[PDB]
Amino acid sequence: HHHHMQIFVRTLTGRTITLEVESSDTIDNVRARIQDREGIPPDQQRLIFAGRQLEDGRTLADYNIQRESTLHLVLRLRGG
Amino acid sequence: STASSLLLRQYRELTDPKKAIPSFHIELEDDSNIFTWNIGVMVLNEDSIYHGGFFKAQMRFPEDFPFSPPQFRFTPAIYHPNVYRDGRLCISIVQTVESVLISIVSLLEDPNINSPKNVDAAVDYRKNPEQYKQRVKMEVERSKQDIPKGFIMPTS
Amino acid sequence: GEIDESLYSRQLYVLGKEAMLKMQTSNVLILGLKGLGVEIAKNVVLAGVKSMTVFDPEPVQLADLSTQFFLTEKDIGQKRGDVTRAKLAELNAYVPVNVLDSLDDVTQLSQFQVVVATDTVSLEDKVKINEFCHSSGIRFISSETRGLFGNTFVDLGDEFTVLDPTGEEPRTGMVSDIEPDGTVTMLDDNRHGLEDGNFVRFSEVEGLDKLNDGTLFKVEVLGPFAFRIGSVKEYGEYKKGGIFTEVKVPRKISFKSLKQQLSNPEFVFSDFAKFDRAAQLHLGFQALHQFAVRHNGELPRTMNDEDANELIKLVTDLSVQQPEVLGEGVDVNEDLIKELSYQARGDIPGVVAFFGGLVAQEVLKACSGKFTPLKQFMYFDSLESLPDPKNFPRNEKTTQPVNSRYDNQIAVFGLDFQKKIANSKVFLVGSGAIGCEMLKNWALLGLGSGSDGYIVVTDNDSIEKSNLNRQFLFRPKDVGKNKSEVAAEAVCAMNPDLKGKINAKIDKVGPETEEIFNDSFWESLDFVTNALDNVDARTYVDRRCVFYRKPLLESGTLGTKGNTQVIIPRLTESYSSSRLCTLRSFPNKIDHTIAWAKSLFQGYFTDSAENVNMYLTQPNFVEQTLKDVKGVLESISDSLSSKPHNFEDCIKWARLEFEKKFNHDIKQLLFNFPKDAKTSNGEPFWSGAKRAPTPLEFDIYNNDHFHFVVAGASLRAYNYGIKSDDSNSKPNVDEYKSVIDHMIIPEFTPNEIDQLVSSLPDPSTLAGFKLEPVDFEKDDDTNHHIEFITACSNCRAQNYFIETADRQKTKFIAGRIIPAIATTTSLVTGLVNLELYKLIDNKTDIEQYKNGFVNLALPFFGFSEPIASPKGEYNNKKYDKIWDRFDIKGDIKLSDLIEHFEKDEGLEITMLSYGVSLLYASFFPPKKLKERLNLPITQLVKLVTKKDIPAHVSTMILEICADDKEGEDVEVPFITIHL
Ligand SMILES: Nc1ncnc2c1ncn2[C@@H]1O[C@H](COP(=O)(O)O)[C@@H](O)[C@H]1O
Repeated sequence: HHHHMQIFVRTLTGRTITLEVESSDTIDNVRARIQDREGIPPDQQRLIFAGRQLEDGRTLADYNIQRESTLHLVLRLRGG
Repeated sequence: STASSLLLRQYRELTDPKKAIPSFHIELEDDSNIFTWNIGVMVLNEDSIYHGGFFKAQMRFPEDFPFSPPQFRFTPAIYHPNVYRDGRLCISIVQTVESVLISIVSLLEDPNINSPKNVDAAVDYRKNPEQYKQRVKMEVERSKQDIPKGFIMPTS
Repeated sequence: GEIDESLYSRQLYVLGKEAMLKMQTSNVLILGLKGLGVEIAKNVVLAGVKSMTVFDPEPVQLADLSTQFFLTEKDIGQKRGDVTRAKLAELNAYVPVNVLDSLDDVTQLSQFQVVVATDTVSLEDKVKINEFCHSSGIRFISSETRGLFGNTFVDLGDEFTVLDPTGEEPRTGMVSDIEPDGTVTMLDDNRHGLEDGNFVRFSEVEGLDKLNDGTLFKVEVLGPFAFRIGSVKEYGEYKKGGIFTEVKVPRKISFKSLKQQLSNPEFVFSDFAKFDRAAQLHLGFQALHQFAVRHNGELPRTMNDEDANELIKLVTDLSVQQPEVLGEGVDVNEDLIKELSYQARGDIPGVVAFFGGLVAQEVLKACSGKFTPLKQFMYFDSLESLPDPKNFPRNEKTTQPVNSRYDNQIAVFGLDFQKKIANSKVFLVGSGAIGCEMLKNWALLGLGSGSDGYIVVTDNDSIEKSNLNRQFLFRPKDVGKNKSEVAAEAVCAMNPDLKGKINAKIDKVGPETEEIFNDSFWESLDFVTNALDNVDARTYVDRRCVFYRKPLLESGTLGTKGNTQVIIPRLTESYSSSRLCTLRSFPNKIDHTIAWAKSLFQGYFTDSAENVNMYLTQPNFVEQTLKDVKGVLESISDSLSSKPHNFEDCIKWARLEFEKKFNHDIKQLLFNFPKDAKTSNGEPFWSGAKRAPTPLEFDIYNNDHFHFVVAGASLRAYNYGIKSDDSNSKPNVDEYKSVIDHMIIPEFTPNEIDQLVSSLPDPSTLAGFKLEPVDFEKDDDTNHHIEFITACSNCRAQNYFIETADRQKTKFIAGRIIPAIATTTSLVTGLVNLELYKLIDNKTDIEQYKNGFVNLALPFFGFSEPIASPKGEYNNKKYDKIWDRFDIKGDIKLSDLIEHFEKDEGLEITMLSYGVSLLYASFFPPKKLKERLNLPITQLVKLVTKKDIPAHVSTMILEICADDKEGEDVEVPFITIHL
């Protein structure tokens, strides 16, 4: 319930960025935070955690993302 | 070569039991070819329809890695809107194996129905959902024959 | 109006059909046949002009043999033009080469279209001739080379229109939004590629109805993903769709006479690092002619200071006459003019080959008008090629002539430096177009002619009659012989000094021939020069040069574009450290339908036969295939079910596949996703990169539908060994029509594996039955290979509303043919030899070397400093990521190898591989560890690969991953196991 926590995010080129966030932050809020730090347009990349595509409407606590977790960045359109 | 050297560093990072992702069981073909990987795809998500499955696949890296995208093929082929009848799946283009494999399990639960390859599975995903779930559940159970002996898989 | 597309195949893809037809109606006159003259004449004759005429009544001197490859010691005394015309006509039987005897009356220039004046024409005569050409509409082009310097002049008359500026394909792309202010927004993650000043037409714009009529709009680039065309409020409002195509508008450019340009020149810079030296050399080359007038046609003496100081005065006197050249407040740069006077008598092959190809391309633009011509002037120098005076000093004694053919080369570098060039041991990989130009320049340099040097050239290919256009060392008499062997004897006739010094081999460079090119071969060489055409071989030679720490001179051309790369050990990076799928399903360009048709051509006539040939010859194939299975079993079932008997059955199979691939599968796709289908978000399914297809109704009178059946039937008949009375050169429509009009075509209706494995007949049923798989050949025009891919691709193009392509355009995309013109090949080869001068001095200053990039279409010349090899570190120990490696002596054991790395290097070896074979891994189970930890490196490879290391192998390259003293992975060099 609103506990501070830092999480890691892996990019496509196996590079890890460290972010300081809270469980009361939406994925869209976090996705916009990775946008300004890496340079990727918002439409090109999404976020996957333990094989779960994070929707922009939910928050970090909605996906049971505790402290020192690792997010993953994947293209939005990648199907054959 | 800069291709075999790059493949080694990514093969050790995905098979070291300290950094290994529990969602994929990676082993080399004949334990000697670095450019041919036998990967076992597992969906650990409990709410997913593909839960409990072990879908065997094969990755073949070309000689011009990473300047050419590698091929990914399900053996055997699975029912998915983004998988050809040949079992193969298009890999797009600086990219790592970890990003590609994670991109694959993400497509398994959220298929890109707008750009379909199996038109049968695509029309079944949206128009006949009950039939698509039945084809996947039957596909997951037939996958249990492709388990080795002694392997345990947690949720973690 | 016919063009030999068998001889000019690679050249037609550069110049086009229309431009080559104008070239075949233009008579070219070249004045002066020194090294620069014969280099221009060779490339122009090879390019195929209507007629070639040369004029040079001067007697052949031994010093002229410095750059002219068509002169021998036996020709000394006779006229340069007469002895060269014979050897020039041999290059192209379609181009007659004549000799103009006396140019006393200038009215003889009226029968020519392009006049070329080389260095043998005085500046006073160049102006007299240009005044007659400019006032008569004749194109005038001049050029001269002074040592390591040179320039060129272009005057194409007072009226010249550039219809095509670049010769490239017009850039096109899809539009996602057109704002009312004109901001044309592209689709997601697509770059328009346009630049300011471009012009574009529009298509498929739903709402701006008057925007699609073909009116052109000026492009104002806002960013890499958008451009602006002005307010489009008059045309309506944007809804969806849109495809823009760049259109090249004509540009009528006006030229000034040579007299006008000497006073107010317009420069085109060959190197922006030396863009100030342009106006300096403009007065220097003029002063060289004033010096010749004041000295009875004499040039400034070699390394002479009295003449060099007089030239500086003439340049200063000219600066007062022409104050616009240098401009106000800029000094004369006496040091530059002094170097120009020192080399005024030099004849450098690298500079001649450079300007020879450059001016020749300007002659081609003069006859065809295909590219953008040179804007009135360009100057170029390669002063960085001069060796260090501390090792090879230059003065009036070292650079004096020695009564040899290299006198004009010694005049620049000195006698001691030319001896080292002759004592160099070089390796030329490939004897193609670049290799032929490479051996010619090395023959003029005398490279390898010394008692300590040699030349090794290897090429496993033979000479063909079609290659005689792009390979000028070969003649019709040599077709069928080996490329490297004939090119060896070709240069020995130009310079007999190389006789017995060229080792011509016919062996392919690769891992297959590591016994022939062993350690003793590579280590004895000084440097290696690449003359290859494919990337697979280039990377191997590059990885070999990195292993043995030898310099590599890399080059390559693509049409009018070309580049050079210098690779220095321990200093710069190598050539390896530099530089769809969905599109087949939803095509929007002709490239995607060809890739779809090319893959269909493989599964029809190549993969189906290999599966049947293996199902019949391997008994366990059914059980072996279980390790794609349904597609393979279906391929063998369809290949043995509809087995054709005569050629009439093959026509039926091709017509049925036409209905399946282009009518039924399209209706089945349109059944699941109609033209009005919508996605989850409510967006139209068929939008943007996706085009709603339409089913094809077969029409035998449609050229693409007809040839899909002819080629499809002829190729299937080749698989099943069926022959026909039809002519393989001309199919008859009425015969194919009576066969199809009597067929019953099934209508369309919308739609485990152990059953399939039981439907296959036994191999014993078909005893001796063999299918002949089709081996794809792009260069044969009678095997129906290109006929199928062209017809099949255009049919799918008709489905998705893509514009069809002809055979020549499809052969280009399918075969991945690299265009090659003779002008860029000679120019690029010259730049390689100018860097070769820097390899002889063993220069280590990275700024002295220069990587070149040329685009003769603009024309653009740019040079960049080579990139230094990236450095890394482990345990605070810096190393070179490209060149550094670990040297281990003896066939060490795996256990002692890890011990040597934890003690001497502090690295815990976690993995170890040998080529493409993984040998050791720290995460192996204790069973795999103890088994391999006690084996040496040679026995470790035998255990893993089941193959023995041959006795001719003396070294082994091992890739390793290791952790530092903190337990984290760190990049480390590779290992060389010295057996
Ligand atoms: N691996 C190789 N070994 C020997 N020669 C080669 C190799 N690859 C290409 N070549 C030669 O390189 C030449 C290609 O140059 P070009 O004719 O200009 O395309 C031909 O003579 C080929 O036979």
